[PDB]
Amino acid sequence: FAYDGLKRQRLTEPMVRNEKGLLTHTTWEDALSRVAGMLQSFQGNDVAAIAGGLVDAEALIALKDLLNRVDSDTLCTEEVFPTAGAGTDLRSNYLLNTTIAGVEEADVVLLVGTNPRFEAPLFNARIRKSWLHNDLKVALIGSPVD
Amino acid sequence: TRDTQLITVDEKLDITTITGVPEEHIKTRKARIFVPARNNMQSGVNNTKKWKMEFDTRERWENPLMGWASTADPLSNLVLTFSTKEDAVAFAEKNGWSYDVEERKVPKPKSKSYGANFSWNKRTRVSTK
Amino acid sequence: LHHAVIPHGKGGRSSVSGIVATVFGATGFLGRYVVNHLGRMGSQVIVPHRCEPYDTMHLRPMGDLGQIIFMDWNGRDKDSIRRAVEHSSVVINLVGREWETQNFDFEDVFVKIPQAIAQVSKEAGVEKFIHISHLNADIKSSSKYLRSKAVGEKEVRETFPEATIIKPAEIFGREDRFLNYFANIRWFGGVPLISLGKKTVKQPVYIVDVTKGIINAIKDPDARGKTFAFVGPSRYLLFDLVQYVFAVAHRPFLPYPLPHFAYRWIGRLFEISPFEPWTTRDKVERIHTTDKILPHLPGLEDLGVEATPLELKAIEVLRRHRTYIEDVQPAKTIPTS
Amino acid sequence: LGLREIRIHLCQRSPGSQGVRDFIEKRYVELKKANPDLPILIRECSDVQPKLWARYAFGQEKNVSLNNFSADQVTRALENVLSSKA
Amino acid sequence: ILPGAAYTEKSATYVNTEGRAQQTKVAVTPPGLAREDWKIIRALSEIAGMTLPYDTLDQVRNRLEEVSPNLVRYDDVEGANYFQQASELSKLVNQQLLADPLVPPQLTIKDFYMTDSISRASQTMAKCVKAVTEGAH
Amino acid sequence: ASTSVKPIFSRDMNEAKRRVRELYRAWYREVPNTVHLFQLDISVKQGRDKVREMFKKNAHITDPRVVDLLVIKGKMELEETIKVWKQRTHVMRFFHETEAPRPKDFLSKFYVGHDP
Amino acid sequence: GVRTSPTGEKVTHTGQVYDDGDYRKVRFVGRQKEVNENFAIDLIAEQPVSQVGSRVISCDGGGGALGHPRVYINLDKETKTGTCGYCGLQFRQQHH
Amino acid sequence: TRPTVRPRNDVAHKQLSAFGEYVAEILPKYVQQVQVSCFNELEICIHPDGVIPVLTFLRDHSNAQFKSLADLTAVDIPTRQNRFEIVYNLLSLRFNSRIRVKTYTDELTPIESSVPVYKAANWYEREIWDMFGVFFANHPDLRRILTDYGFEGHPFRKDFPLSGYVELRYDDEVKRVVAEPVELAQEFRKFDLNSPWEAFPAYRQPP
Ligand SMILES: NC(=O)C1=CN([C@@H]2O[C@H](COP(=O)(O)OP(=O)(O)OC[C@H]3O[C@@H](n4cnc5c(N)ncnc54)[C@H](OP(=O)(O)O)[C@@H]3O)[C@@H](O)[C@H]2O)C=CC1
Ligand SMILES: [Zn+2]
Repeated sequence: FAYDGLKRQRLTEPMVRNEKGLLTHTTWEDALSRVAGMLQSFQGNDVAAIAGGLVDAEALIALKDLLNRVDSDTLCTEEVFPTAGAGTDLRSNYLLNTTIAGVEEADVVLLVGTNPRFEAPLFNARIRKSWLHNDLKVALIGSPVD
Repeated sequence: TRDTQLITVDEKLDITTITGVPEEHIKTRKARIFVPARNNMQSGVNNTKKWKMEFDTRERWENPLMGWASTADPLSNLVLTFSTKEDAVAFAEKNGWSYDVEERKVPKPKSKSYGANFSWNKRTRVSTK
Repeated sequence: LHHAVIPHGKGGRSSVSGIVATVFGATGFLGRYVVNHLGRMGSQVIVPHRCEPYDTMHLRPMGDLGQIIFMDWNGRDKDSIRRAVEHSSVVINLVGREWETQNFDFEDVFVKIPQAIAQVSKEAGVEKFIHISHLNADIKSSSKYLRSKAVGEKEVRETFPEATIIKPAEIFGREDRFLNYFANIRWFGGVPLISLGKKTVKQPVYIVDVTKGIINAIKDPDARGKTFAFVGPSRYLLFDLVQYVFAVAHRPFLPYPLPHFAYRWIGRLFEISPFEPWTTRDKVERIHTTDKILPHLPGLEDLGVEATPLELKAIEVLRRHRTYIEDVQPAKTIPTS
Repeated sequence: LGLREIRIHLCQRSPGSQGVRDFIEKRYVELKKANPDLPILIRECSDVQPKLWARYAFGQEKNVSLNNFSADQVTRALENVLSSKA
Repeated sequence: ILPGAAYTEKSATYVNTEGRAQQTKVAVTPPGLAREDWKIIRALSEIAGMTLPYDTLDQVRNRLEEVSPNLVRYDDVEGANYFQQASELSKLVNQQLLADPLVPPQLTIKDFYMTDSISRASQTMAKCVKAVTEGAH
Repeated sequence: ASTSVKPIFSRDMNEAKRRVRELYRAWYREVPNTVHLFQLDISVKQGRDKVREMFKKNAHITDPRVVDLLVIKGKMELEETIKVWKQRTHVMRFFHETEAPRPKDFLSKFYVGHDP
Repeated sequence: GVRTSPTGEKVTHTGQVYDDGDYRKVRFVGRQKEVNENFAIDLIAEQPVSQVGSRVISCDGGGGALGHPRVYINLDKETKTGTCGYCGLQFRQQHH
Repeated sequence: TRPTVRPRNDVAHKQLSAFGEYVAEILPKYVQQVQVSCFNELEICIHPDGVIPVLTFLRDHSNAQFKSLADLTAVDIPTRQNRFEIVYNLLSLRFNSRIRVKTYTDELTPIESSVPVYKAANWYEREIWDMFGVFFANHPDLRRILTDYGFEGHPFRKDFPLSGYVELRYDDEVKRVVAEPVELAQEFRKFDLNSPWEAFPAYRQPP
């Protein structure tokens, strides 16, 4: 039902700050020239990027390649994941390794610091399915959510 | 067998030059080869039997006079039907279309037991009918 | 950009160019080409017209449904001007006449009307204004046409400072009054020429080149507030040009000299006609005006238009004037600057 | 001008990646100790030819094929990357 | 501000919590002057004199394969190993847990409906928050 | 096998190439008459360059049967022109005179729309 | 009913009206904007509620086969009328 | 019988079946399949090499005498290796009977012209060439018949778009009719009409 948010508050034109400090519509030519001018004058740690929660892989790699060409490595995401130890060197460190369908084969589940009902509702439905049909035992460390 | 004298041709079959399609709608198009998903609003499965080929969606804009949906894409409505995935791929190759194939998604067999509704010691016992 | 003027489509008849253009003088030679180019790409074109609706019928097929709108207007009524411009983003002034009538003289068409359009367009909030002047506009010219052009050009620049002023040379094309003018001199045995067609150098420009230049000016943010000169690639002697014109039309060419005084009476003699004169004193003075060289002004190449050689398009214009091997003999061109 | 990132691609089962798999199991932990702040992205994918990617300053990248390498060849291939810039 | 496209308006790759790569398909083109997001960056790189080496969607996906090959294996889950190696590096630096108890950011249904820009702009999601808070009335 | 097929006219590319060159000669000699007969505003050079451009775009074919059909179609096109079944509009449709030049670089396409 | 926008253009019963900067209103210059002035929403609201003496009532829109498909309307709720989904007529149970 | 149900004619069904076997026994070199429909129409499916021999036998044989070529057309079925099905519908005035002869071809395989057998076939084969792009060998005058001169493509192929690729208008600048890529003020609206429930069990196909 959230698809109706796609019809509201949409960004439809490039915008730059005018002399009064207000965002005003402009052309793609003009907006990119302003951005390109700044990017050509900064290098290294002077340039950084943050990627939000809805960005696609094609956009992520393109931005990383662009910032790498000014020798910047500050490509960040809003969502934290600890970098101590292996960090992101090993995929197994940050994946759901059992897989969603593997929940139906488990015989005990320990949930830690998560409300899967709201963070991943379809994943929580898979747990309930196994709780119902496989008599799965579920334990929770955290707040006692329903 | 035949009285007609055949020839040997090892070329890959390609008919792009003799189909009359403009260059734009051969090389810049992406064909999608898939078995349509069941419309979740209904239980009938009869529309999931055949393979389909469709093309990448392109711009539609509002007609200034009436607000109708205009298009400049001649392939916007073209949908082809195929018996097998291999037939669909063969058709796309000889026409020079780049394509992606999506494997068919058959529902997995389920274990259904009415008696389970009334289990003595399991959670499948229903609280209502 | 308001959501209705964002461009959509692929530049064809059913696309949305985002241009909303009021084209004054759309019913004439240059106007038909301008409207056609706006219509091709899916622009909204407002066509104020003074003439009969029957005289605007050739414009109707040039746009998709609803894309050509026709309004009545009067050059002396500023309210009719306001109704036609108040929704437009660009106003193009192609109003002009090669002769004077009882109701309108050269001051009216080239000074008062262009100033009225410019002033109303500025008050209406129109963003772009394109005004067609003349390459040889000059207040010292013997041609009253060219003197009014100079005065009108100055007033438009004062009224609408961000206006784009285009100053073309004599324009040739199917419906031109240039190559067709010379071809129709043959319709009388005499072929007069001030001096012998010497001392007059011409640099004519192709109609489509002017049209593309105007269209590219609408789309070019740089072009605002500038004055352009649209000229062809090759300069010619008036005698060579007319000789070439007759050669392409397969006509017998009989030159004979004349001074202005004997060339002004023939001009006066046909000025008596209650319609478009075949010729007039002013037309002769303009034809025998050497085309100015104005290297301080940008031209067609600054707008990304390649000037079309006259030799590549003369047949297109003059084929209808033929009586019924294509040696042609290209006319001699003055050495380039 | 120095090294910025290391990526190791390999298959989970193919014999052509056996040496790369051995290197990870035996030597990756020690490699990561010595290079605490160097990204060493290990990315497994079935049926790929193993490769070593090195990204240097300003987006320049080198790749070295590791197909059929031993664990020791992989070690030397990584040593050259760590030592020689580009 | 550079207007990009939403997930309904582009063919883009997303990797889910299992590591399975999947791609959206264009349902409608982006509104107004908005553009596909990787094309904005590719266009920016050309203006800046740092042109990226891909001009089509297939080319930028070939680039994805050079960084992480699993990103173009659509609808496939690629297993990841080396838990022991990860656990060895994890024990090298000992960090102390904080005392504060684990509290999820979402405790009740009212916190479910609005969690991103699309849902925060949804008028339907706003009615849902009102219903669970105020009531049916 | 499945590569043993029925020919159209040519049993191999060398036979097919002969027909191509014969068709090209026929078109080459027709252009001057076409420009005169249809009273076109293009030069004979422009017409012959257009003929060469049409032949070049199919230079990569290696299947004799495909080449046979290209020649068969090319000959039908020639017959339409020689017999004056075409009108001047049909002949001028090879030159796309009213179509504006669509941009080809990445940036120019990026500015105008969404198509690759 | 028919109201007007600040620019002077009439608002249709569907709420349509070109805003101030919309060039498309040029199509109405020297001509007119066709608007139907019998707003069905206002007309149906003028109709009185029928009081009936049963829990369920049926409506076919009047005129038999010249109306709409016959539907049956439940009137158990006393906090609202029963409305016909086809023609918008309203019914209310008297007493109960 | 049932007032709303079409009555069956079992005598004609048996007669057509027996004649179908008769044809298959006489021309085994070419006949691949013979079938009779529930509404009593006989179809002979043949190898494309058999066009002239089979049609000649059906026209001239004393027990056939199919003198009239009622219709000749093609059907495009993209899922088949030989996508084009060529259908000959013949009529016998002597025996007051009809028969359908079918064969196949692909985009590059010529079919033999049947003009020697039926002079009616001349224009029918030009139409098949024009609309489907099937070439007919030794046709006296094979060229487009229905499409515009210089038209590109074969519009009855299932993968040719309904509205084509180009459209026409008069252009005042060049003073002639010109062709340009097709743009539609209103796009044709594709409807998905098929029910997801099977309608005809008798025609069900193996999974
Ligand atoms: N053609 C050339 O060689 C050159 C032309 N120019 C300028 O270009 C512009 C147009 O050229 P061209 O198109 O050849 O001129 P045309 O005479 O071909 O068309 C003139 C236009 O002006 C309109 N017009 C004339 N007088 C009046 C008036 N009194 N009130 C209202 N409308 C009027 C006419 O409308 P109606 O049809 O109602 O009379 C017509 O649409 C003119 O300004 C001309 O000076 C500049 C340099 C050279
Ligand atoms: Zn009712």
